[PDB]
Amino acid sequence: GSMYQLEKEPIVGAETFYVDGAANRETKLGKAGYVTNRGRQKVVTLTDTTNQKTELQAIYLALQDSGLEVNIVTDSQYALGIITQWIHNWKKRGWKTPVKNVDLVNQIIEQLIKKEKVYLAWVPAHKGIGGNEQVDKLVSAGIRKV
Ligand SMILES: CC(=O)Nc1ccc(S(=O)(=O)N2CCN(C(=O)c3cc(O)c(O)c(O)c3)CC2)cc1
Ligand SMILES: [Mn+2]
Ligand SMILES: [Mn+2]
Ligand SMILES: [Zn+2]
Repeated sequence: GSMYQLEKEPIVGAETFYVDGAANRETKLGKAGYVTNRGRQKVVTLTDTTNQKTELQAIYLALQDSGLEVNIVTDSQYALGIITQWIHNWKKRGWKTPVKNVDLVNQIIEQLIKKEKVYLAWVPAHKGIGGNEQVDKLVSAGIRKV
């Protein structure tokens, strides 16, 4: 019962977007973006933003620049949770919409329901040479020390 059933496993064959965002509390400066396993990449700079906002902004960018079937890998538990919860709880009784970032999550759900299939997965932030590590370096540049 939702406006969409998110996939339970990654969509085989589909481009994978490793999304990430980072923000500085003291300046409200931040960056959001993605790298994909087909060579794509994009990073945007943001103002008046938060860390949880930039993570949502990266997911929005991934949905805007992807095809009808997309795999999205985030290290943001909040981003995954608030999107999955919004999907799972609709047109039902005891649903109070989130307070903060309500406009951003709304625009994300807008893009989401326009897709064939979407797989959204959480991974812990980690070190290495994988997708989450590359996009982290791109969005942390000038925002936070690595
Ligand atoms: C309330 C509760 O109990 N837990 C809870 C609540 C919110 C979150 S969080 O919103 O996901 N938050 C976790 C700490 N951060 C990173 O560690 C991080 C690491 C990165 O490498 C990175 O690229 C990145 O964008 C962020 C920022 C994001 C996590 C757990
Ligand atoms: Mn992240
Ligand atoms: Mn990171
Ligand atoms: Zn400003």
